[PDB]
Amino acid sequence: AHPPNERTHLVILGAILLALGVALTFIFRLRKGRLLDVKKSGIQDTNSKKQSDTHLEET
Repeated sequence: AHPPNERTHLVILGAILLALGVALTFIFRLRKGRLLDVKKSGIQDTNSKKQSDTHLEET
């Protein structure tokens, strides 16, 4: 039976509590960058203009 066994509960809960933190921290660190500026693209993000920049005389 061994009545005095409350110290094992503290050591087992302690490691289990910290271990959870490592899993959350591990994903939290990698999580950064995935959303931090995904890539930012805008090929069709400019004004349209299918005309010559300048003309020689008229055209």
